[PDB]
Amino acid sequence: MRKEAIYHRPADNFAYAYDSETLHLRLRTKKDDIDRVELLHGDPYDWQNGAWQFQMMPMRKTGSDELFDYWFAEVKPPYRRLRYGFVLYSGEEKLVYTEKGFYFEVPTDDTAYYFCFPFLHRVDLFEAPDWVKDTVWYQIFPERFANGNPSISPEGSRPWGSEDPTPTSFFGGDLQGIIDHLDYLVDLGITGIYLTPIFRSPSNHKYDTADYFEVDPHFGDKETLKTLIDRCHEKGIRVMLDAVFNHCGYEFAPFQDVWKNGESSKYKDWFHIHEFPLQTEPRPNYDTFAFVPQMPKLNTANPEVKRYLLDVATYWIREFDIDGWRLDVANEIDHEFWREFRQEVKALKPDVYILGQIWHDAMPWLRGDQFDAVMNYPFTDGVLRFFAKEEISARQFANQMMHVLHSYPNNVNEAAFNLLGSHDTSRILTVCGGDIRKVKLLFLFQLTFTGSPCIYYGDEIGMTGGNDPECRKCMVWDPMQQNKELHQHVKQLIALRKQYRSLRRGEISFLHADDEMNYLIYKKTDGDETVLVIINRSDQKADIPIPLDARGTWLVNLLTGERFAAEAETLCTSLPPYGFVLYAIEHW
Amino acid sequence: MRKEAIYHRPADNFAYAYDSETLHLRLRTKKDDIDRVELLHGDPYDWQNGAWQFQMMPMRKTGSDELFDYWFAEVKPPYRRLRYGFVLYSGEEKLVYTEKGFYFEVPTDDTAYYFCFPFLHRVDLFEAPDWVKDTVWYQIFPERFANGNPSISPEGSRPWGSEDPTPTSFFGGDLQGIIDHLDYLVDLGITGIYLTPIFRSPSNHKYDTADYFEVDPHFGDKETLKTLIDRCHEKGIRVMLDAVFNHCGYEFAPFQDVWKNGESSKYKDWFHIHEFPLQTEPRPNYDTFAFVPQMPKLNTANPEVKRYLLDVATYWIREFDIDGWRLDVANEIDHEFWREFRQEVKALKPDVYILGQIWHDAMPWLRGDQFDAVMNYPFTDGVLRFFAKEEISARQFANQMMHVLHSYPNNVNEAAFNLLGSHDTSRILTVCGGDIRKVKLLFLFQLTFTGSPCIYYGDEIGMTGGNDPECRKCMVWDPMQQNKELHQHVKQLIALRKQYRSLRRGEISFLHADDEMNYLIYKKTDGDETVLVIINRSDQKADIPIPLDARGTWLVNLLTGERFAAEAETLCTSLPPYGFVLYAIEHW
Ligand SMILES: OC[C@H]1O[C@H](O[C@H]2[C@H](O)[C@@H](O)[C@@H](O[C@H]3[C@H](O)[C@@H](O)[C@@H](O[C@H]4[C@H](O)[C@@H](O)[C@@H](O)O[C@@H]4CO)O[C@@H]3CO)O[C@@H]2CO)[C@H](O)[C@@H](O)[C@@H]1O
Ligand SMILES: OC[C@H]1O[C@H](O[C@H]2[C@H](O)[C@@H](O)[C@@H](O[C@H]3[C@H](O)[C@@H](O)[C@@H](O[C@H]4[C@H](O)[C@@H](O)[C@@H](O)O[C@@H]4CO)O[C@@H]3CO)O[C@@H]2CO)[C@H](O)[C@@H](O)[C@@H]1O
Repeated sequence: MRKEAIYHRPADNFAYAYDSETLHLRLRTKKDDIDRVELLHGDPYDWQNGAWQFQMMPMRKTGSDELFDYWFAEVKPPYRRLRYGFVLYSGEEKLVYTEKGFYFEVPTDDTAYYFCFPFLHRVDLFEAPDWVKDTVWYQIFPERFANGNPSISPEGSRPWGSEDPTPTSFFGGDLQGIIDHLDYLVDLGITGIYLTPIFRSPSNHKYDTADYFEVDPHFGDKETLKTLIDRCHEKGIRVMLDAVFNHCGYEFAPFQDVWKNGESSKYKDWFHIHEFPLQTEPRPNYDTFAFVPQMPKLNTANPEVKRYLLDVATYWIREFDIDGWRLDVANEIDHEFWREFRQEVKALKPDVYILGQIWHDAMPWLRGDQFDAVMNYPFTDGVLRFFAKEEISARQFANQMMHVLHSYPNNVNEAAFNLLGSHDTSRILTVCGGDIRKVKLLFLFQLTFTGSPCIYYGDEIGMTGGNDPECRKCMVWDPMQQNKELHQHVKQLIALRKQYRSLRRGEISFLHADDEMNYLIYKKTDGDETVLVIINRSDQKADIPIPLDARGTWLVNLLTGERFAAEAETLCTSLPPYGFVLYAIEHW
Repeated sequence: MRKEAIYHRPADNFAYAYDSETLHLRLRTKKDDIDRVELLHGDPYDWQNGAWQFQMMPMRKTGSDELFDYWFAEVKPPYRRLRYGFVLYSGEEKLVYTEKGFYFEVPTDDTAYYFCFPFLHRVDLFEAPDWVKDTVWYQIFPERFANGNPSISPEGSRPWGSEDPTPTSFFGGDLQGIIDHLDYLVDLGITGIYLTPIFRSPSNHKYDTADYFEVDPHFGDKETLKTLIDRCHEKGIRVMLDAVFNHCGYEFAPFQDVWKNGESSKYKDWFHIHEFPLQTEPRPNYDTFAFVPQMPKLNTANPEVKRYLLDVATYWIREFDIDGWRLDVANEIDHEFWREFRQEVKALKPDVYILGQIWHDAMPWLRGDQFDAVMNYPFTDGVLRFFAKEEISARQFANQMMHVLHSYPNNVNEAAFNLLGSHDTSRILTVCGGDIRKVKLLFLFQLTFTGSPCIYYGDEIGMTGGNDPECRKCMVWDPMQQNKELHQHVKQLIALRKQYRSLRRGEISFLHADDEMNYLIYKKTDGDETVLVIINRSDQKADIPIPLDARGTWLVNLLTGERFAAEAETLCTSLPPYGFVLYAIEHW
């Protein structure tokens, strides 16, 4: 046993309360280094005949990545207090892993050797609005969805679909267009709409805000926003807006003042100014988003900027009943502001989804005192490298999925915002080099994956394009030009997702085929329900053996409806190039 | 290289801001497995070609424990944003460690492979009141320090210091007595007093609070507490009271009501009651501290309880201007409360020391939004197992120390409460089996370690006693029963600490000696000065070789003033049993 590979520390993904009386403990060890692991646990104050009263609970291996095995165990301390450690077995060898280090036999003359989870508290629990977990989102870039109102469209707005978007072009897309097509989305199966910035800004993306309390004229007005939202509610479709609090635009009144009045400005402390007077050349003398002079960074530590953004956050909630906030560049704003943002928001409307845009490991913002979830880009990376780019093996793809998942606690993973693309990346059909077969696979895994998936407008009907701005082409409404194959495929899966809970709340695990090269086999398990998926990731037909205890096992093909049983010789599924298949497993 | 022993994750002790512009990073690896490590760092948006602009920096081994080596790197990011990785070499064999796993060559087309520290925010910076860093506390158990006023001594008080303490005995200790001896403490070098519970309670230890708003009548009145706190301040001594918020006493008004009226009582929610009415036969039917009926657990989630305790919190600060709160059993209260607690305490007085009593790994309570520090018992353990009990070798001792130190951020270690014994543990002299020489060593290592040490009343004159109630004997004021040699020792060392900023705020490292069993060599360095310490932990004299490169190196014996230069002819200290010596190292 390699001690140096064994690790556990009382927090985040390793130790957390799942509910008011249940604790989740996770242990990490070198892959296949340990035969079995058992959690040694007991209440820190229970001592009889002058000896601590602890108990042994076997831990379950939940997954493996490139280097480790991860073990799980849920416990319900008698009086909500718990001291604990781990006993590892491998051959006649035995190791006891504690906070005090490794031992070869359970020490018992003292409870200080052990890791400790002081107490379970309802208020410190992590809790995201539960509805989000059964929602399938639709990300829309207004300027490119549908010009429902040709009168407010910006001047110069080129004919719909005329040519490719430029970082500065316009096509008159607006809030009405969204309202005008809700029928298309309801049909598709969408139950949530995430809109990129829609407030006042000179650009076509609106990330350089000029007025947070004003819907941008070229989209509509407050009256129009209410109608879209209200109308969305009736069709059972939650709405979420993008909140750009990290930075303002070159035309944000408070900034224009500093720009003109210098250090005497009443707003000079609303930004990160290094010295006056403000200057743009050679380069800004103030902080900005990246190195964009048009996007000056706001000082969320300044009490007035804080009070301002909180009000902006509660205004649209209180007055328009939005269901969520997509915090743009959320990781660049202080944890303190985020802690207040959650208090203000949740007090006003508890079930509002607070989603942070963090392009990397986000454990620090996901401890229940800040964001409910964060856009899962690591997910996108992994999924695209395997299904679209075919760069990594099935085995590896399984290790990456297992890795990222075990990086956060279960209750966090259940509310994750899984996306395959957005207005910040190339189109998936394009990443797939135009191969619709590969894409269908992307949609399959995303829709069979636990969390809160989000589809980028057009993706369902095969829209193409490279990275920004090529990915922001005008939505395709002409049927003779939109892929019907994909559309029904996505409509098909969104459906199966609703019928099978295990598909949206289930635990996931990968089965190993002798050839973990192109064959990916995994299964979701809500606990009761149990779906199995098999995907042939290769351009050639394949006979994939499907491992499963044939004793009292029945499968139900979720595509055809067909059904059948399993015997001594476990059935072998045949799939065409890039074929897949979903089976519902029943144990009788 | 063993990939399984290599580890880093963008948070807590591995990645944090040291100040408004500096950022600290750690990386651990299998012991002696890597030769050198370079930090690959660069701003996330700094691009030119299709390459991300980064710089390489060397990381220095800051120490190592039983299994790993720990590397360090201090970086002041140009625009306060950072993306980074690690290049590990072993005999000039590259290996790149990133958030996306390992590679042989450095990734360069995308910054998503890299760990990330989004932004350095002054407001999220961890920050404990600076004065503590130089303070040396003296914990007093009121009922046993001095009887400066007999008239208010409980009936039954036994002749001071004549009998052994019992769980229910009293000797007449009072606040007036502490006032009568402040000179003894000023003479000692003490610059801060931590008092155990002093608010109204029936027991002698006062942990079963009857009323959080009144001083126990037997200790004195608000008038006297004023006098004490003011005279301390006059002599430059901070005062820290004990906060028992986890659980109230049996005689606590709101609890007496819940007991009388039962389920009717408007205080029913104030506690953790399972079923009405209250009882205690098999075990209490309401949560308690451990299983102590007379100590019912408070419900800090209830807004009334929370308002009450917070009022108690700020009351004493406002009315008596105490300098810190020692939060009893702090770990069993929720984090949501500790966050409010800080906001309120710190709002009222930014320089109050919020010390939480947590008997284990406290990273969760030491992130900056809660406690400024915790009572470091792991330090107490490590130190006692080496100097007192002699159950571990010096290399092992160094390991544990390096372990507990690398588990926390440097600025957190800077405000650590380092105690060697308390009212809840046995007397260090008794643990040392009566060997003053060993106690001398304990104070040495303690009074030369970075942080906020704390002496327990009587340990400076060598009092004795086993664990509670034995450690609670009356203070001994007869110099005929005090151990002067020891007293002068403590005094002597508190002076050296006051003199050398390296001793109290410097960095520590352990030099590999010849006999890695009983000879301990270590030094404290805060860039500027450097003090060297050499200990001989054995019952026989020894000629220990001092490990130093003789080139413009001068040593100044910090005990005798004796001075001399480094030459391969005088780098060997000859010590007697349990002998020790300190040197100031001058680099000329
Ligand atoms: O004027 C500049 C740009 O402004 C607008 O971009 C927006 C995005 O649309 C938002 O989604 C967001 O995105 C940022 C992101 O927050 C930031 O971390 C960074 O992301 C990196 C990522 O960390 C890195 O690992 C790698 O993947 O590259 C990413 C770059 O995309 O950058 C994103 C922006 O590219 O915030 C920005 C700023 O508001 C507008 O949409 C763009 O057209 C415009 O160029
Ligand atoms: O009647 C009960 C006792 O009440 C009083 O005890 C106090 C202590 O003086 C405080 O310092 C504190 O101590 C707790 C501590 O907070 C708690 O974590 C626990 O500590 C254990 C630790 O968990 C365990 O791993 C091991 O290391 O032992 C530690 C202590 O031995 O228990 C401590 C209590 O001993 O709070 C209690 C309760 O207010 C009173 O002083 C005692 O005389 C009395 O017995």
